[PDB]
Amino acid sequence: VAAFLKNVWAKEPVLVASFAIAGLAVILPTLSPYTKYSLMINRATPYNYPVPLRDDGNMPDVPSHPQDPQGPSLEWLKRL
Amino acid sequence: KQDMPPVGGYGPIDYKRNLPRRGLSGYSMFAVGIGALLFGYWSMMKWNRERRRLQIEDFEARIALMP
Repeated sequence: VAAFLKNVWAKEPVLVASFAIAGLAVILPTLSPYTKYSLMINRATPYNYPVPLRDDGNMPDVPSHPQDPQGPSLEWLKRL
Repeated sequence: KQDMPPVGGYGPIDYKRNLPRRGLSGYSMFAVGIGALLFGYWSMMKWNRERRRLQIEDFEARIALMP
């Protein structure tokens, strides 16, 4: 079966190259950590309006000032 | 007395059949193909991600106004 890759690649060299692109395409999205950066950006794109809520006692976090360090940090991308 | 056949001066031209001007064969090809292909993918992620940065910038102006 070791020459089976060398008696068809010298016989029909078209679909042999297709199966190699069938390979190396399913496997790699589960491999490199550049994915889940695809997920963090695609969720952090603001379409709609972020409506604020009503305070009653608490206040667990996030006061009215927008430029305060009160929310998350997606600002790694601008530094990236 | 004025007939043809000359004393000398002959070639001939060849009956040969050859022009093997190769040509960067034998695994030297497929090497300039793959590296330049990933070079185009390397040109990505510095433009699409850059335009993605401007894309949030574009949507930023929409959300800041409209109260």
